[PDB]
Amino acid sequence: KQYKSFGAPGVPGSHAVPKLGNRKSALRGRRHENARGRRKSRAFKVKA
Amino acid sequence: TYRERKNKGQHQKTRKLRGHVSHGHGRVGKHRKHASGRGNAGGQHHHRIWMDKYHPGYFGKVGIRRFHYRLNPRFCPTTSISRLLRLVPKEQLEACKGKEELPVVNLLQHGYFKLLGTGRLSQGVIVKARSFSQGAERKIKKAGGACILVA
Amino acid sequence: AKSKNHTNHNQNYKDHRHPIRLKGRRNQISSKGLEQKLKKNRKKSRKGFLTPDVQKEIREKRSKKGEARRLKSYEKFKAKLPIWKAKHKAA
Amino acid sequence: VKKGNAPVPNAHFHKHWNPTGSQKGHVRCFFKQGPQKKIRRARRQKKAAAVFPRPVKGPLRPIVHCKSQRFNMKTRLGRGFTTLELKTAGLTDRRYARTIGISVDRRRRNHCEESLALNAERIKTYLSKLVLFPLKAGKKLPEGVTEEDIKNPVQSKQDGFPKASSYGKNALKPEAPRKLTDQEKKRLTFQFLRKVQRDTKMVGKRIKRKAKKEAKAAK
RNA sequence: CAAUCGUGGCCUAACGAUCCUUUGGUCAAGUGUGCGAAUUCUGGAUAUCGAAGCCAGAGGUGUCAGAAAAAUUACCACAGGGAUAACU
RNA sequence: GGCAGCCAAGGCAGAGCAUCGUUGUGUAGAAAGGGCAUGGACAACAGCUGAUCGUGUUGGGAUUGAUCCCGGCUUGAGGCGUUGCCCA
RNA sequence: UUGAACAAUGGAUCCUACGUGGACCAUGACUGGUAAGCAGUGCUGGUGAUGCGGGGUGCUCCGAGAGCAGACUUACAGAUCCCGAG
RNA sequence: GUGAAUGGGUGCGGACAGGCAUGCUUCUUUGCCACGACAGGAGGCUGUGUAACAGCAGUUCUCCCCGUCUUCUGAGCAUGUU
RNA sequence: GGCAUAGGGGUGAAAGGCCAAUCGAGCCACCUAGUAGCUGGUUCCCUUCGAAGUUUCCCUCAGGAUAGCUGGGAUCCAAUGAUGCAA
RNA sequence: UCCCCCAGCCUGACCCCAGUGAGAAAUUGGCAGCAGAGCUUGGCACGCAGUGCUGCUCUCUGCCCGUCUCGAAACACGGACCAAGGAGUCUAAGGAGCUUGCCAGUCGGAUGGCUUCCAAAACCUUGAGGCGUGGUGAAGGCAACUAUCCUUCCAGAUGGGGCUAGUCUCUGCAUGGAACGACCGGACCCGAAGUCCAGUGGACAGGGUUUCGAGUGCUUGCAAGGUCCUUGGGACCCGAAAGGUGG
RNA sequence: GAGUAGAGUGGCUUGGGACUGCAGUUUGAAGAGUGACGUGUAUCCGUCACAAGGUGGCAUACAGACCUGGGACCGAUAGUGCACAAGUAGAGUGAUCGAAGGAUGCAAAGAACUCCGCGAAGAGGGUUAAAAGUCCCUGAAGCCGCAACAGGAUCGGUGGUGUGCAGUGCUGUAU
RNA sequence: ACCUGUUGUGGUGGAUGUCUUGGCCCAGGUUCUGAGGAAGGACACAGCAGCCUUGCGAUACGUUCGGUGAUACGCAGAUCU
Repeated sequence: KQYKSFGAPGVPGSHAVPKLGNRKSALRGRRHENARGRRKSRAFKVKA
Repeated sequence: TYRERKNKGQHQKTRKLRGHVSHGHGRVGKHRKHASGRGNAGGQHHHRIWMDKYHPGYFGKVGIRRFHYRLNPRFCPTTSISRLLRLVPKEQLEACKGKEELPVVNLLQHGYFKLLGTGRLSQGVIVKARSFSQGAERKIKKAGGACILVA
Repeated sequence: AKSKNHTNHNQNYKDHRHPIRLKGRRNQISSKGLEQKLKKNRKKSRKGFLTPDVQKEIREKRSKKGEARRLKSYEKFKAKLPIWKAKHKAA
Repeated sequence: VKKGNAPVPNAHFHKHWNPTGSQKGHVRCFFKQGPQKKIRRARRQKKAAAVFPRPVKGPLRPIVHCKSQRFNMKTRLGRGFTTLELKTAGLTDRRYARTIGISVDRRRRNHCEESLALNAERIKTYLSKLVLFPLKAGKKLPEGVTEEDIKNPVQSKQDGFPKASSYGKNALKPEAPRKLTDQEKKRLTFQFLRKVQRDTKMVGKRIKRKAKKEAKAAK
């Protein structure tokens, strides 16, 4: 679970799990860190 | 050994910095309180790069918001077909191998509501649960057993 | 007040502290970006690939094809060889 | 803010939680836990000695299934028996039930026969394990009481019955291996689930369809 | 004719984030000359009621990686600064 | 780093022992490199102390150094120290 | 002729805590300016962070780089005396 | 219209090089049948060793020719061999 | 002499004067250890490694975040001389 | 530039004869069989050798520290003297290493059982539950193929069997890269053919894509401690001019 | 259970979002029902409860003050501002501010008597294990007096270096 | 003589060491005031007493009574076995 987070999520190509301390959203649509830079709807999405 | 002989110190680096004037924080750029903001200050102005690079999906709003989100009616621990035959006393697994009878697996007894269909099944068993995937149903039906919807 | 903004002074030194290398030089490069017809054709080719044993017996059959001619002509030449050697003696 | 990759702080300590010179603080330290454990134990045994020849808890509580879909199968104790369970057990006077040590709850009803039967047989094993002392010490003496049950009144620590959870932890016990039934062979459980879920979604559509059908029937 | 060429301007400038609003789409309807093919408003349903959602545009931040913004102090003050003027 | 030719030594496997080789500047900064030192808890020293503790003062010795040990004198206990570890 | 030379205790894979983000000096490589111990740049090296020998003295020149000592020898540069060396 | 010095990119091989045979493909090609059918002759030939080429070994041999049957597209990816 | 007018308030033939040596908002206690990208200080020894004043974005230009340089922990491998003779 | 005749210079290897020679190493705490670098002289009390300390003298030197700064001896700041105090701390959450225990589990000191002070300790598994075992979609929701075993490829740690100081096959961990004819969820396109039924006509199903996921491909987990840190807190220590409430 | 619940509107409050709760004002029910069912509305159905009256012990909080038990706490510049005649002395018209300050000895045995002096002292002589002398456990540094010894113009300095000369220790020491 | 130094000694000074009828902290219990006069504030009150006292009120460092059982004390002074 550390190796999965290694790197930066906001770097295109790096599919790093964002570091979420203790915050596990219940609504997976209204999740933490999923809007601006995670959907091209919000002006850009981090590249794959 | 010799390394084990050194069960020493409680604040090693702080007590080691005694005698050095800047205390490990530099002479040019002092250690001054809040030189960049308090908390997540500046996420869009002077920590814009940091927020973009380490937390992309920050700064937005997405999805249907659900007032009074009940989670007990959504609670549904899942298991898999690979973890079924572990839940049968292998005396039954042995006395039912080629014969027609199939042992009964009650997932609610162990705390699983849905059954997911990953993992192969060796012999048909009867699985009582609250939900099944169509993959789990397909694998159980082909192995010979049956899925049962149970309250 | 008024600063001295831009400079490229110590930059080669910092840049050459550690060797300037390409990170992945032996690593393969992704197929993403490769032309779609070539990617589809690689997929379908590999799908159609025969197995090594079938290929071995195919190559064996191909070798055996022209064998009755080859063995016959070779044994004829091998029979005519000692006459050639005894003629080469007389030199 | 970190010069790294650590998550977004989300610290939640902005409102004078700290007992400093200017503030009283919002801190409660539970240093009494150790002493209060012993104090609770001591007052519990003082309760026992006070209401001595009776259960230390004292009222028989019913067994009810925990509430939601998540805890359906888990059983636990209730607040009191329903008057239907009392009438089925043989008690028609709630106040007398209470005085002999059965707890009543008129708010509760039986939404099913299983709870009724379970708590009825619970009350019936009670009232048989029960030794009533007679009033005024020498008048009438009930059945079963043998004149030395009164000489030897023993205060049990837990109420004879098994654990409360041991009533769902018995319904959650599968059967022996069995043969399949031909309906269990033909039935498609996933198709059934998807069907009964599409049912609640196609309601107004399954009215507009009928309306169109009958309009075309007219025409 | 075709090979081709063409998803703007021969090429190098000619422009814009979250949140919000708006429109289009989704949905819903319609077609379907018989079948389907579906986002939500949570106790169960209905309603071209309304609202929400997702997707694509648009309404603008020119200080153009994007606060919502007038002066004066010779009545003045503070933290500093020889990173910076007035005297040598 | 005992299954060693013998003694002497070493004998705590991130230790120690033997041989050889390399290299020694340093602000900010660092060391899961190594130590000196202070208050107290848990333990060990059958530790020291009215045949004079501790403090202090003056000489001496040890140490790269932090610092350590001792003699003299003051002083006289309403005592002190060494080792491991833990809490500051 | 293992198909150029020389060198090479090295290549790959990562994680992670900091300081720094005022610079300055030197050179036909220069730009603004009459010029400046001015302002702004380029390559490289230095100063900052660096002591030591010489330049009388000097943060930047010339030599050379710094554990504690002994012997020899030199660099830059020096030998009227101050001051070692005609 | 020329054009240095100083510079910049790339390459300089395995003992993974290089060569050879074969396979697959919906991609490409007119280029398939075909992983098919048929097939003659000449030959001190070929290799190691040598400027004396002597000598020594014979491996589905060398050449017409990687032939003919209208005559057999490439590319990419693999299977073997050396 | 008595009494009245109190702090954003009083009073003033007006000087922003005067309201207990205090006034362009008295003093007193508390919030309050207010905040400070700014100034000053930051306590033992040895050994070893060892920089930057440059990039981008910022109501940014005395500050930050971001690369770069700087330390440490490593992982997969690689590489790593030394028998006087006689027995 | 090559060849011939006559000759010639320097030099290598070998054959023959004479002369000549036999090569390196050998104390390094000592004993082991050899091998083996030390020895002599003069002087010194019951003074000599060495070594510190204080003061003074002589040779060579020797600017005043801390700090900010490109630059401090600075005519830049603090500094008259001494003593005692004096500044990176604790806490919630978290990050990345390291240690320890257990393992598809782990932890469970909310609470419950016990037993003059110690003991508010220690011990116990009554324990919900936390984290993990599944992810994906806004949502409606759905949910990781594979019947002897085994995803593929390149590099690669071990190991096996032959073989040979040439050297062939099998195994293929970890890690990195690529792939997937794989699969789960979402988004497209052509369709919805086909099978089926807990039958209100509903459930899936097929073939294609420059598709996305913080996806799976033999679950890399939990807890405690420790180190360096982060953010909220007085927050390393001191420091405003200010703002407010009541007098 | 009526100016109530609710509604328009305004304002505070809340995570409560076409408004969680509260409050003003206008309005103001049903009771042949009402309220809540976390998206405003209309239409159907269902579940739960019965507001606008009241009592009500338990588990709970407890930095004060009193009664207790403890402590890896501080140890007189620390710990409360106060270890003590401390909210005292003192300051301010006042609201208020607010210190410094512990230790003789085992026992007062608290210094008899003598000389000198006006006297305090001083010189003797005593108590005592000791003056430990009501300044009283110890008594550091800084600073000062005195005596002895060594020097004394010069940043030609403090300090360093290598000797020397005086004074002064220490260690070893053959026959 | 003055200065500088080094010792010895004597002063000034109150650091150190050791302790403590004090604080601080945690746990438990109680919270028990008042118009029948509280909390606070004055003025009084002792043979020699100014201060202090969670002493006391013209009955004034104390009155009745109980428990104890020969002191109290800085001086004296009569009560007390």
